[PDB]
Amino acid sequence: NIKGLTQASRNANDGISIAQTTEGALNEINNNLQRVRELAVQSANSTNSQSDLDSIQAEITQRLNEIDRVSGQTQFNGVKVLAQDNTLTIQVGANDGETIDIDLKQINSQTLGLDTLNVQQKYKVSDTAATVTGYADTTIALDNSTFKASATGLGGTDQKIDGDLKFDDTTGKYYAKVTVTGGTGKDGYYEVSVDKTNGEVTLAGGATSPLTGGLPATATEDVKNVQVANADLTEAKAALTAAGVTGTASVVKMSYTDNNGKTIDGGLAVKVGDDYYSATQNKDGSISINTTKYTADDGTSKTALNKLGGADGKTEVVSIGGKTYAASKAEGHNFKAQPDLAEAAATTTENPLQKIDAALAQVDTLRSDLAAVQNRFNSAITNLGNTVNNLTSAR
Repeated sequence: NIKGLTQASRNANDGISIAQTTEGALNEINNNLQRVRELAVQSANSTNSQSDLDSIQAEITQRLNEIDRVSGQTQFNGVKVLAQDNTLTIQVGANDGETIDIDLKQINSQTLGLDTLNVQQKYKVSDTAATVTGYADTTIALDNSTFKASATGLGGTDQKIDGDLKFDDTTGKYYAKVTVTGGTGKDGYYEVSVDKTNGEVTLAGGATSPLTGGLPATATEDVKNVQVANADLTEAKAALTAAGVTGTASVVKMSYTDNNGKTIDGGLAVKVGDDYYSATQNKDGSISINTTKYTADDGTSKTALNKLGGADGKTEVVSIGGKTYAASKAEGHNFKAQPDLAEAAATTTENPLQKIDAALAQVDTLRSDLAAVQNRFNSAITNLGNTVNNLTSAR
C-alpha cells in the first residue's frame, strides 16, 4: 500500500503551507516595521513641530495596530500561526513520533517590544473657564395639586392653575395662569414656587394679587417637569462621585501650547483638582463626561471616565483596574477574553531605532527558521516520493 506514505507526503505539504503562510505574514509585519523605522528616523528631525510628531505617531500607531491584526488573524486551517507560542508536530513518516516540528511564536507589538513606542512630546496644558448656560428637565414631574391650598389667601371658592407652568430661563422663575373662582380681580399671572425635589407647585411670595403686566416676556417655555441648571453639572457630577473623584468640578476650555509658543484650542473639559476629563456639551446645553464602553476586566460590562493625559498631555486615557490605557484601545475591549496589556504611552521612547531593529531581528530569525523547516519538509517529500514511485512502478 502507498496511501499511508502519500498521506505523510500530504501532511508534509501542509507543513510547508503553514510555514509559507507564517512567512508571508512576517514579511508583512516586516514591511510595517520598516515603515515604523522610517517614521522613527523622521521624528528625530528636531525641526518637527509637536503637531508633526503627533501626525508621525498616528501613522506609527496605524502600523503597530496592523501588525497586531496580522498577528491575531493570520491562520492556516484555523491555526493562528502568530497569535501564540506553540510547537506544531507534523507526521511525515510512516510511524509514531516520526515528525518535523514547526515552532510558532506570538509575534505582535507587545512581544516585539513596541507596544508603547512613542515619539510625541507633551504640550503645555492649560484651561480657561467656560460658563455653561440654560436649563434641562429632570424626572421630577410638576405636582400642581398642592397649589390650591397655598392660594387660599386669594380667597373666593377655588384657585386652579390653567394649563402648564411657564418657565423663565432668564430668572429660573416659574409662573402660572390662575383662575380664582368666586374672586374679584384675582385672575391673572402668578409666580409659583417649585419644590426642586418632588415637584410640588405653590403660590409664591404670599402674593395677594396678580403680577403687574401679566406674564413676563422671558417666560416662554411650557414645562411639565422641574428644570435644573446645566451649570450644576448634574450628570457629570454624579459620574465623578461614582468614579471616586473627590474635588469640585468645573467646565473649562482646553488649550495646548507646543515648544514654539503656538497654542491651539482643545475641547470642553470637566476640571477636577489637577485632572481634566474630556467632556461634551449635549443638545439641551447640558454637559457629560466622555466614557468609552468595554467588556469584562474580571468578568462583566463596565465603564470608565476619559481623562486627558497620555504622552502628549491631550490623549483621552482611561483607568481600568490599576492601569491607564488609551481610550481608543480600551473601547469595546474584553479583558476576560483578552487580558494582559500595556497602558498608554507615558513619555517619549528612548532609543527607538534600537528597539525597532531588535524587533526587526526577532522577525528575521523566525523567517530564517521557517525557511529552514520548509527545507526539512521538502527532503521528507522527496524520500516519500521515491518510495511511492518504486511501489507504483512494480507489482
